[PDB]
Amino acid sequence: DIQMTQSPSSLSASVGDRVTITCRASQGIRNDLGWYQQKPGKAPKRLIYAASSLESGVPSRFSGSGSGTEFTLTISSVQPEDFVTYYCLQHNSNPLTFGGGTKVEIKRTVAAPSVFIFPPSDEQLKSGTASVVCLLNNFYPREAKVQWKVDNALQSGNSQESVTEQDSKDSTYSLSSTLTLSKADYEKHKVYACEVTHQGLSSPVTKSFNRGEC
Amino acid sequence: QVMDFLFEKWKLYGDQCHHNLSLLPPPTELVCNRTFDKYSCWPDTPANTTANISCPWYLPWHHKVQHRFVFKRCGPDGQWVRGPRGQPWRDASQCQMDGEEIEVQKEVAKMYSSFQVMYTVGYSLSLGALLLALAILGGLSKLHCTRNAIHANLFASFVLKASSVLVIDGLLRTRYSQKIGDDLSVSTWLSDGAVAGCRVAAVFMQYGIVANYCWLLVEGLYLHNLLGLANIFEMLRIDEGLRLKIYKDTEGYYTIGIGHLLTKSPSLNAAKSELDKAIGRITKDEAEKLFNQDVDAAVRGILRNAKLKPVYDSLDAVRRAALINMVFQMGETGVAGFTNSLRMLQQKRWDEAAVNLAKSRWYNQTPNRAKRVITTFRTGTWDAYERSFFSLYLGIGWGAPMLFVVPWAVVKCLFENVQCWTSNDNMGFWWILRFPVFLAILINFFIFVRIVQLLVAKLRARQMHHTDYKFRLAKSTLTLIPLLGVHEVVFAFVTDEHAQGTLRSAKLFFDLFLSSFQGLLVAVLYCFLNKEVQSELRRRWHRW
Amino acid sequence: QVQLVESGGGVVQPGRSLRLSCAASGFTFSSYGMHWVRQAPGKGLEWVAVMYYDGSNKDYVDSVKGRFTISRDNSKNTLYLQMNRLRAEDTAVYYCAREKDHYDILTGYNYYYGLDVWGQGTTVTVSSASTKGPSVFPLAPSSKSTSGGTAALGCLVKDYFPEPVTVSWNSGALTSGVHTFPAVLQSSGLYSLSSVVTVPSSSLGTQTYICNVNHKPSNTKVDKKVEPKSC
Ligand SMILES: CS(=O)(=O)c1cccc(NC(=O)N(Cc2ccc(C(=O)Nc3nnn[nH]3)cc2)c2ccc(C3CCCCC3)cc2)c1
Ligand SMILES: *[C@@H]1O[C@H](CO)[C@@H](O[C@@H]2O[C@H](CO)[C@@H](O)[C@H](O)[C@H]2NC(C)=O)[C@H](O)[C@H]1NC(C)=O
Ligand SMILES: *[C@@H]1O[C@H](CO)[C@@H](O[C@@H]2O[C@H](CO)[C@@H](O)[C@H](O)[C@H]2NC(C)=O)[C@H](O)[C@H]1NC(C)=O
Ligand SMILES: *[C@@H]1O[C@H](CO)[C@@H](O[C@@H]2O[C@H](CO)[C@@H](O)[C@H](O)[C@H]2NC(C)=O)[C@H](O)[C@H]1NC(C)=O
Repeated sequence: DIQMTQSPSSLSASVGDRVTITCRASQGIRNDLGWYQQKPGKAPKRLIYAASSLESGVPSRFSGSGSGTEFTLTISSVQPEDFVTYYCLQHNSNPLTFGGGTKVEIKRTVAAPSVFIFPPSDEQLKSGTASVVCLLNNFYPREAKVQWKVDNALQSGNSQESVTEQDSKDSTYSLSSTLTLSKADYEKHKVYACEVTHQGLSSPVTKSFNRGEC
Repeated sequence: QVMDFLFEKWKLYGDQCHHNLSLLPPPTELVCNRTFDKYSCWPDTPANTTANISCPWYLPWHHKVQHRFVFKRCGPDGQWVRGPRGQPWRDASQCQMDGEEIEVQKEVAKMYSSFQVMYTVGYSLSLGALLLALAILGGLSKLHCTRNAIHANLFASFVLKASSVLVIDGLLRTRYSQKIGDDLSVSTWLSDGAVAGCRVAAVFMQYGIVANYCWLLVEGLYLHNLLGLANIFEMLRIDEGLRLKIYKDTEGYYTIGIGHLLTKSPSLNAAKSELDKAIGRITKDEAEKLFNQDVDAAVRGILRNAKLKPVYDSLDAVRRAALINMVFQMGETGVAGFTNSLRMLQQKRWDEAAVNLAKSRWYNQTPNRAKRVITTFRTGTWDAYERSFFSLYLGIGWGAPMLFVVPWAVVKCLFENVQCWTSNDNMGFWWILRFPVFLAILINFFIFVRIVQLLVAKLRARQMHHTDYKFRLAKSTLTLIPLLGVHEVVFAFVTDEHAQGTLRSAKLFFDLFLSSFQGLLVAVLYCFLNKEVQSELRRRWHRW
Repeated sequence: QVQLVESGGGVVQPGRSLRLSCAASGFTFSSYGMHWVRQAPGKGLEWVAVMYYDGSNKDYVDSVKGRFTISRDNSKNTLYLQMNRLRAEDTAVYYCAREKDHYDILTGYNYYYGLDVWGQGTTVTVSSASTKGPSVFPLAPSSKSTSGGTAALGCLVKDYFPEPVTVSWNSGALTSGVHTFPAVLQSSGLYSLSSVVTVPSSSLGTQTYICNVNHKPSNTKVDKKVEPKSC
C-alpha cells in the first residue's frame, strides 16, 4: 500500500500566479503517476500522465515533473477555470492510491464575518424540535469558530456547521451553524448566544437573543 | 510485419497450451491452478514450491535458449505469486534475448524512418542509373573499349556499395519493433541467417567503399598516364624499362637503361668508356642522355637504309615511333626483311599490314611487344600503350582494397564480434578501413596538381582544342576527385564529437543523403553526359 | 465519440445489494483494462476495483473485499460492480475508468498507462430512511438579525430524504446575495440545509421575501414566506 501524501491541502493563489502542488509516494513508484483535475460536480480529468507527459488537448501551462518518490504539478499562470481540486494517482502497485486533494482557491483580503442569529420559528416548536441557526456571512479566510452558549454556559455536541464554496463575485465564504435541541430543553433556558471567532476579528462577535424576544 | 508472424506463433502456442491443460485430470488438493500466463504453459503446482518449464518455442531465439527453463513461484495462499498490479509474475531471466530493446520516442522514431526512405530511394535511384549505364556500355558498340572499361569497373564498385546498403537496411527491418506508450521499442536481436547475412554485406560494403576511391584513383591515373605527352621515351619505357644496374642479354653484352650496349667485348670495368662520354663527369636526367642518343642513331640508320627510308618518310609521327621501336629491338637489316609488310605501310593499308606483321617470325618470338606495335600502325595513336597499365590498374582497383578489407573481416570476427558491423571503436575502421581511402585521396591531390600543369602546357601547344575527347573527360574527373575527396574527409574529422544525438542525427542525414545520390552523380557525368555515347545512342535509335 | 456512461446507482438499504453498470462506447472494450472509483460526499477520491480481459486478474480495496464483485461483458461493452452487504460507508458517487495496458511478447512484462478515460459518476445512497419530504421553516430577520444597513433572512429546509433540494428566492427573481449551504445528514438519518439571503434593512415592510424549495424525489414544492418578528 502506497500512501500518497499530497501537499498542500488547500493553497491560496490569485490569477497569474505559478501554482505548485506536490505529491510524495511512500515507496519507489517510478514515473507511474497521474495528475487529475476535478471541477465541482464534474468527473476527474487527467491533465498529466507518466509523471511529466501532458495529455492531448491540455493547456501548455500545466506541467509535470519528478520520479520515484517526489512528484510535482506546476501551473505556470493560473486562469479563472484552474481554481478547483487536483489529485495525484499512483498506478505502479495495487491497491491504487490517490492523494488527499489540493484545492486551489482564489486569494483575497481578510474580511470578518457579519454574524446573524435566528431563533426557532413558532411553527417549528409546535412539531417537537427547536433549531437555532447562526450565520457567518461573507468572510475570508475559510477558517472560523462558532461557539453556542445557552444561559452563558458552553454547549458541545448539539450543533452542525455547514460551509459554502468560494463566492464567484467577491471570493468570500459563508457558514451556518444549526443548534438542534428539543422543545423541552429549549423552554428550560432563556438566553441563546452565538460567539464567532475569526482572523479578521480583534474581539469575538457575539449575537444573542432571549427566548421570547418581547 | 515481423511482429505479425510472432503474434501468430504466440496465438498458436496459446491455443496449443489451453488444449494440453484441458486433457489433464482435475486436482484433488488445494494447489496452484494450472494456467497460461501469456508466456508459458504451467501445470498444477503444490503450495510453497517453485515450478519450471522449458523456454517457449514461439520465441525467435528458440534454439539458443531451448535447454534453459523459465520459473514461476507458487505461494501459500494456493494462488500464484503475482506482480505489482496483480499481473502474472515469472522468472524469465534464462529465456531472455541476447540484446536489448532500445526505445525511441514517438517523433524521434518517426524522424529516423522518414530520413530512412530518403536514403533508400536515393541509393535505389543511383543503382537504377548505374545498372542502366552499365548495360549501355557492356552490351553495345563500345564493347572492347579502353576508356569505358575503367568506367564500368568504377560503376561496378558503386553497384556493390548500393547493393550492400539496400541489403543491410532490408535485414535491419527484420528486427521486432513495438510501441511502449510514447516510445517505439526496437529489439537489437537478429535471426542466425540475418546475423551472418548482414556481416557478409558489411564486408561487401566496406570493400565497395575502398574500391570506389581506388577506381577514382585509376580514373585520375588514367588521365595522368594517357595525357602526358605522349613521347617515344614512355613508349619504350613500357616495352623495355628503366634500369640503373648493368645486366646480361641473348648476345652476351652489358645492357643498361633502355636498351644500350656499353662495351663490344664482355667486360664490366671497360663499360665506363662510353658512359663517361655521355655523362661528361646514372639517374633520370643522366640516363635519358643515353636513351636520346640511341633514338637519334636509330633514325640515322633508318635514313641510311634504302628499303627503310621511303616507308619512314610516308608515315606520320606516331606511326614513325612504331617503326623506330622495331629498329630499336631488331635493327636496320632485321626490319628491312619486312619487304611485304613495309610496302603495305607505305601504301597506307594498315589492317592489311596488321595481318602480314603478325604472320612473321618477330611476333612468334615476342607476341606481347609486337601486338602493341602492330596496333600503333593500325589505329595511328598510342591506344595500345595506355592499355599496358590496365592490368596494373586492375590490381589497384580490386587487389588494393582486398589487402586492407580481407584481413579486417578476420580481425572483426574474433576480436569484436558484433551483429552488423558499424562500430565506433576508432581502432579498426581508422587504420584498417580509412587508411587505404585517405592514402588514395592523398595521391589523388598530388595527381590533381600534375593534371592542371599538364593541361596548361597542352592548352597553349598544337593540341589545344576544347572539343577534344581528352578535354571532355577531364571535365568529369576534375569534378569527382575534389567532391569525393572532401565529402569523406570532412565527415571523419567531425563525427566522434557528438553523442548520438540531437545535432548528430541532422549531421548524419546531411552527409548520407549526398552519399545515397553519389552513385547517380558518377553515372550521369561519365556515361549519360558523355558526347561519344550520345552519338552512338542517336545512331542505334535512328536506325528504326 | 470515446465515452463511458454509468448507471444503476440509487437509494439502497444497508445490508441489501446493488449492481452498478458502466457502458462503454467509442473504443475496443476488449483491449482495455477497466477500473471502478468512488468518492464520498465530503471526502476525496478512492479507488475500489479493477479488472482485465482474462478475467483471472481482479483486485479490490481491503474495505470492500468479498462484499463487492466486479465483472464485464465485452460483447455488450459493459463493466459491472455487484455490491453486496452494503454499509453506510459505501455512500458515494461511483465513476468507472479505462486503463490501456501493453504486454511485451518478447520479454513477458506488462506496461500500464493509468486511468485515461473516465465516466461521469452514478450516486449511491445507502440508508434506511423512507423518501420523506421537507418541512420548511422560516428564519425571521428581527433587530438582532441586522448588522447595520445589511439584514439577513433565510429558510430552514429540515428533515428530508433523499438529497437534493433546489432552493430559489422570490420565484427565481432574487439571486444577489443569496447563499445556499450544502446539506448535512442529521443524527436522525435525514438531511437538513438552510438557504439565506442578505438584503437592505429598509426594504423590510416594502418587499416580501419568499423561498421556493423544490424536493424532486419526494415530489414536493413548498413556498415559504418569511415575516419579520414584530409581536
Ligand atoms: C573550365 S572547364 O569548362 O574546362 C571545366 C573544368 C572542370 C569541370 C567542368 N565541368 C563541370 O564541372 N561540369 C559540367 C560537365 C561537363 C562535362 C561533362 C562530361 O560529359 N564529361 C565527360 N565527357 N565524357 N566523359 N565525361 C559532365 C559535366 C559539372 C558541373 C556540375 C556538376 C555537378 C556538381 C554537383 C551538383 C550536380 C552537378 C558536375 C559536373 C568544366
Ligand atoms: C481452478 O480449479 C478448479 C479445480 O480445483 C476448477 O474447477 C472447479 O472445481 C470445483 C471443485 O470444488 C467445482 O466446485 C467448480 O464447479 C469447478 N469450476 C469452476 C468454474 O469453479 C476451476 O475451473 C479452475 N479455474 C479455471 C479458470 O479453470
Ligand atoms: C524443475 O526442473 C528440474 C529439471 O531442470 C526437474 O528435476 C528436478 O531437479 C531438482 C533440482 O533442480 C531436483 O531436486 C529434483 O530431484 C529433480 N526432479 C526429479 C523428478 O528428478 C523438476 O522436476 C522441475 N519441476 C519441479 C516442479 O521442480
Ligand atoms: C507454507 O508454509 C507456511 C509457513 O510454515 C505455512 O503458513 C502457516 O499456515 C498455518 C496453517 O497451515 C498457519 O496457522 C500459520 O499462521 C502460517 N504461518 C505463518 C508464519 O503465518 C503454510 O501453511 C504453508 N502452506 C501450506 C499449503 O500448508
